[PDB]
Amino acid sequence: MQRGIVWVVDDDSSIRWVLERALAGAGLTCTTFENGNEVLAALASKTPDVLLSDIRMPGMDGLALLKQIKQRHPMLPVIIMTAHSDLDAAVSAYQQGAFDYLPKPFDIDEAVALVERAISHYQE
Repeated sequence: MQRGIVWVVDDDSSIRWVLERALAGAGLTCTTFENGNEVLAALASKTPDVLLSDIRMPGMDGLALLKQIKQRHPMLPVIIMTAHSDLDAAVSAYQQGAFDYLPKPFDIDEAVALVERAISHYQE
């Protein structure tokens, strides 16, 4: 079947576009929102393939809506970039989680695709 649906969360408008642009050549459904909140506001029902989150943001902090993302849709495969101040929202990974840390560098399809397989790999 191939194809996938990655709903990642960036920081502000014009950021979700940039990605989806490099994600168009691949031909995937890389939906990106501005805030981790609004993100689960659209997935309120349940993520499609895998959720993701960057480590950038305005000022200090680093997306405090991470623990939110999970609280909504089940713990389906996800992926949070490295980050320097996210370690807090990440700590909730080893504790019954389904996503590790993504370091650099990584291509757009290299990332998206990679997940596409995970999502349908360990289902035992």
